[PDB]
Amino acid sequence: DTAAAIRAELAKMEPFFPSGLKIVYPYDTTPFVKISIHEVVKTLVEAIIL
Amino acid sequence: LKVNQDGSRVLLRDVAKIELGGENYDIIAEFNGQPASGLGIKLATGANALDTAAAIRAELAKMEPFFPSGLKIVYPYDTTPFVKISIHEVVKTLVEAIILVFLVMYLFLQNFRATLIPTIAVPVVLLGTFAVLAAFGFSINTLTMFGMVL
Amino acid sequence: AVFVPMAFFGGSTGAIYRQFSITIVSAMALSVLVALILTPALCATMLK
Amino acid sequence: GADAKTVQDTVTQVIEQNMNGIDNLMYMSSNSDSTGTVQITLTFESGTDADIAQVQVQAKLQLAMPLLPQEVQQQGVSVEKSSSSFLMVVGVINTDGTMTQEDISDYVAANMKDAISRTSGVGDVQLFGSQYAMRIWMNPNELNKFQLTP
Amino acid sequence: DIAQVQVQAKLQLAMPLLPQEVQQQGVSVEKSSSSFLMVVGVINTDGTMTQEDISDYVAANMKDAISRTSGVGDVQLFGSQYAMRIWMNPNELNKFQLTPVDVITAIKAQNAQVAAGQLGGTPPVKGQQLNASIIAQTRLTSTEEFGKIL
Amino acid sequence: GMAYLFVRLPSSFLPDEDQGVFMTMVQLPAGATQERTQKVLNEVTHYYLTKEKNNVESVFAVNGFGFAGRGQNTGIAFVSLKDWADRPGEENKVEAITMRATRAFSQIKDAMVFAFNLPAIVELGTATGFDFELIDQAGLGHEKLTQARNQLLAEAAKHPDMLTSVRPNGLEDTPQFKIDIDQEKAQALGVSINDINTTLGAAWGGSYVNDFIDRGRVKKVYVMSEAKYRMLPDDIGDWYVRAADGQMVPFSAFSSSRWEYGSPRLERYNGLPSMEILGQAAPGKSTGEAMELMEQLASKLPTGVGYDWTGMSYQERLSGNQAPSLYAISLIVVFLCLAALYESWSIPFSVMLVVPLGVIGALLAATFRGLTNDVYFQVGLLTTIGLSAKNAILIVEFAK
Amino acid sequence: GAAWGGSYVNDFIDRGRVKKVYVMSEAKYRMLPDDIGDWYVRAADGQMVP
Ligand SMILES: CCOc1ccc2ccccc2c1C(=O)N[C@@H]1C(=O)N2[C@@H]1SC(C)(C)[C@@H]2C(=O)[O-]
Ligand SMILES: CCOc1ccc2ccccc2c1C(=O)N[C@@H]1C(=O)N2[C@@H]1SC(C)(C)[C@@H]2C(=O)[O-]
Repeated sequence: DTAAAIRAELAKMEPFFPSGLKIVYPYDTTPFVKISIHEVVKTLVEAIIL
Repeated sequence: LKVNQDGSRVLLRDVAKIELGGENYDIIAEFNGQPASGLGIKLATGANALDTAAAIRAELAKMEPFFPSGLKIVYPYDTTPFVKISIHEVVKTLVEAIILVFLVMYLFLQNFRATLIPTIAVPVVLLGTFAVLAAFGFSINTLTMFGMVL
Repeated sequence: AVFVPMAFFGGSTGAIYRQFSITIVSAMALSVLVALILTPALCATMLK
Repeated sequence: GADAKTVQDTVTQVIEQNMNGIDNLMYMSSNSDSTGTVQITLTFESGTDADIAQVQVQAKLQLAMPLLPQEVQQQGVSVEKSSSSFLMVVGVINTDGTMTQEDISDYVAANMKDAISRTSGVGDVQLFGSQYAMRIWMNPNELNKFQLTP
Repeated sequence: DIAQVQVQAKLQLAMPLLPQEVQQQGVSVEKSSSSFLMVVGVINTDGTMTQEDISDYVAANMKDAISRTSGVGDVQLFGSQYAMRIWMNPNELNKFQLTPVDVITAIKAQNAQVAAGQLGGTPPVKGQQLNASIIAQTRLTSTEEFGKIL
Repeated sequence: GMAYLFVRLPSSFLPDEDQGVFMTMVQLPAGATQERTQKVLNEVTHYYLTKEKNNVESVFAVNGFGFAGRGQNTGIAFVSLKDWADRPGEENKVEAITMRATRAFSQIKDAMVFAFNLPAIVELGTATGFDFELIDQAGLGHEKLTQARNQLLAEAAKHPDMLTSVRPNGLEDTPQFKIDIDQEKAQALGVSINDINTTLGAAWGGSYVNDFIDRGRVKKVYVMSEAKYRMLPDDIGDWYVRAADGQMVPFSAFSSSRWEYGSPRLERYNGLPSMEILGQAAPGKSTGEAMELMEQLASKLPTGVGYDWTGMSYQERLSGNQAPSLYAISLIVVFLCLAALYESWSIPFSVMLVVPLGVIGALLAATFRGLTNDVYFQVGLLTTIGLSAKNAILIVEFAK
Repeated sequence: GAAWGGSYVNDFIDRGRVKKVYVMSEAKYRMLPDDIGDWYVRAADGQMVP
């Protein structure tokens, strides 16, 4: 939720950049929690079908 | 400040006027075109409003006796009496809702005892509501007292 | 179910629709407690 | 004494870069007048405990205090709970033994002002006048007479 | 929340017995969690700039906003914010007979904002028409103006 | 008819009540003094005293402190009206009193005097009203932010459009007396730059020196100057700074006199410079429409100019987005609870269209009289759903 | 202290945002131990001293 509001401020900053300035994303914790929800609720559906 | 050659003394009053006046002359009030000051107390963001204003008169009351000749307190802009009117014209409306209901219960049913069971029913529920709002967190606001009438 | 979900408040209007139900909602369950207890009793004990 | 853009980057901006690491925050506004008075308003989420929220804001101002003018340090720096609006506004006048709109303002600030702001959790008190102070009025012509400066 | 306050309400008492260099520098009491999560890189592709021009823009636009938002513990800038940097040549100092002490005095005199008063002051004479704020010394802006310090 | 008496019925938050107390503020133009604003504060006090004896008990004027901020131009009088019993009619009520008061201050006056209601509530929640703010995101100055704000206010007033009302919060822009002290001229004659800065600073602006004692209580000591030696620009040269060579030196020797243009109120939003724009919604449009038709004007402005909505308003309103969600779940659970005690797929629907029976009548009394869909009316609807379900459940319970 | 380690002097303004001013020295006059003697401190008798 803290990392979601890191993109809140960052998003309003993007349009007022000079020529060339671009954002890039190394070391990120965000997508690991999206995989922990999509491979557990998917396992939830695989437990019901079986 | 100085001691000029011939033994003459330059004092601070000799070079400058010295009067005991205010630290800030940017603002000056006038109660009905009369020289006055004041104390504009503002709330503390979550305070109890009228309970804070009751203790404003607590300190003020002990200050009154030790005033000089002429000094007297006056009360403009006041929030206190508006809450006293919101209690006296809602609990008065509470009594007007019971008396009017008493006439409706008597017209349909001529029994005096029949116009008495509902008369004791609703006051008991009104008091029980005060006990729930006290146990949870709420107070006797302008809103929750309007909820008693509705 | 009409009052309590209306009292799920959002924003600076926090204690407006909130206190607008829970206040009167306690009065509903105290009047159902006054209609399941008490009113049954007073009617049987003393009427005609 | 400082003008608008003097206080805008010597007091105001210094605090703004050091107004970080605070739990709960929607936005931050600011003002800077030509009279020499700055006032920031760090608004929090709805009903965020004003007790702990006040501490975090004034435990950060402290780190930026050493990089301000020495004039502003000795002056009144204050972090108080706000509620834009007054409630009790107690006027003070004289009838019999007449005094000015300055003698009255000193007595209010030297007897009943310190007691009122401390009692029953008051946010912030605004004195409508000024407390007394040893005021001096340096004449520039008399300074040149004995060869002196402020 | 409360644990952070007690630690920084004790550091404050020991602050006066530290070097004056450390007081004006960044003293900070922040909540820690040894490990990063979001590490937003910033580069250039088209209009190329250095690894210093980019670090200034990050610290002068998006750093103050990030640390304040949604309760961040502490932000670590991977670079540095810009600053009027000077590189004293020791051979050129000896040419005109000077020291680093005389250079520091020249910047703490010309590069400094002063709080002047105002025409038609706080206690004016009855009948003044105008009232404006006086401006005196202004803090230097560009690299050219620092080069012309006498 | 239930739908038609709802959309056309306007949306408020809370009715502005008679609180036995109101107030009015003052604002003088660029570079006014304490004496000029006192003339305006007297004429306002006379309208409430001699021309309104029956309705006003007292007044509490103030010279140089409005609710905008501070300065010698501003002001505020705090009216305390007489009790409710002695004020019988609607003429002697806050609405009518502040109506003809504002007319009197716009007719026989040459300044900006007004008079507003005592809303209760807070400063927010005006209903059909917004609060915009114009941010400088890039590295522009104050002079560049001023031109961007004048293009935003002008564009709103030049192509309306179920029109509008837009004015700034307080950036009237007044002159400032700059004094350029030439550094090389000063050191030649032998005067320290330190001594000159506290000669100008202490004399005109004042200076905190030391704490003394007066009648027991510790107070402050201030040093400044007699009023007559610091009014006009010509009194700068009267001050003589001392040099190292034991002789006086006038201020006119090294200094240089010239006027400029600054601002008496520099506002900043979130670490960057900014300027508040206080505009409201139209008489036709209402909030959601007005804000999105101010957003595309902000995008048409020059480079390095963004925006952000500051700053009471809002996050999610009441008759807007919230109400649909509140009434939505209210139907979902009402249907479920008319089944735990009934058991069917017909009984719940009978109670679920007694809703529009009580609602058509509620919207009839509010739309006919001069009331509106605010807080007190909105919850009056849900009481009607509890009394329409109650009565209809008696019709369904005994009949089944 | 100011030459080798640097020194915080005063705050200035750059493009709106208030930043810091630092005074130190060109890199080549503070690398090795032999560059200590290049710095000349001023005495009260108006002459330099290594
Ligand atoms: C589930 C029953 O949640 C309730 C019920 C009654 C309440 C009566 C009073 C105050 C809260 C509540 C809450 C409650 O916990 N909700 C909230 C909570 O957290 N807060 C609110 S109100 C608030 C603005 C004071 C504060 C905040 O946002 O910081
Ligand atoms: C109080 C609402 O003042 C309003 C409100 C809305 C308006 C819509 C259109 C045209 C004018 C106004 C004014 C208007 O004419 N006011 C003028 C002004 O200047 N100020 C005012 S209000 C103020 C106190 C914020 C400020 C100040 O004195 O610093």
